[PDB]
Amino acid sequence: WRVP
Amino acid sequence: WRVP
Amino acid sequence: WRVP
Amino acid sequence: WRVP
Amino acid sequence: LYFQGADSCIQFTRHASDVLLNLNRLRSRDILTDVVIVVSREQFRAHKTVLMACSGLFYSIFTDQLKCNLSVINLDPEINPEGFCILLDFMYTSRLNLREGNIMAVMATAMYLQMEHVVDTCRKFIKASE
Amino acid sequence: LYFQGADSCIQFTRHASDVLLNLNRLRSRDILTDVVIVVSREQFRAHKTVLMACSGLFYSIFTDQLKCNLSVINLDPEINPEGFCILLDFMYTSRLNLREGNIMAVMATAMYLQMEHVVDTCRKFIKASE
Repeated sequence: WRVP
Repeated sequence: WRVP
Repeated sequence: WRVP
Repeated sequence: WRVP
Repeated sequence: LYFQGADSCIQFTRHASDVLLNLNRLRSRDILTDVVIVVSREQFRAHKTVLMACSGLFYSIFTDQLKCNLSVINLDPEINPEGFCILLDFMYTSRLNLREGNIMAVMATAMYLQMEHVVDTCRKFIKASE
Repeated sequence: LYFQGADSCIQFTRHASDVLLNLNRLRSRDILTDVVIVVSREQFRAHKTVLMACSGLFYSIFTDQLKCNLSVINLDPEINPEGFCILLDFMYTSRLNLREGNIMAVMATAMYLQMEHVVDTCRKFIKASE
């Protein structure tokens, strides 16, 4: 996952 | 909780 | 010790 | 630094 | 501040709580935080080691060879973000903000996180207040 | 296991010490350790956050923009490795193994590490035992  |  |  |  | 333990060592009464207080201060200042936990729209920054020291789920995640290096973990989107926030604050403080309006969400989140002592406490408040 | 705090929160008596116990267990198993501290020939694996939570020196080192990402820190080679080992175990346990034959090394190492409460304790044992 990534964070926007 | 205990780390095993 | 205290973290500032 | 490194460790040997 | 210190006492003669049952073993030979001198033991410091406030040391463990001062460590935790300092860890929470590092969290507030975003110092050395190494993971973001995402619960639906909400992001929570933390230290992996603290999470592993309080939660069986986080212990398992961060000892998994694939997942241990991830800097973002997405939890079940049906976890209540407020329940998670309460449990995270508990991890870093020893204080559990348990109220009529959050107890069920807190208990459900604690089950998911494998914090069985908090689940057991929530059960006991539900029973004793019935 | 828990009590009504002076604030509204329920507070868990053993939580901070259980966290510390679990952190020390992660250290024993070399789980998520992220730094090696070198004192002359001796290597000590640890968690940066625990070191920063107990030592003013380690707080400064790991908040320095250049040094914060280093995975190895070399201390002054004149630091007594046993003194450091004792203080590290203290950080992860609350127990200080203070003895006639190590007190001076422990005090000197605590000064270097900026653990003023341990320095003050060592002074008090030196004075009270004179």
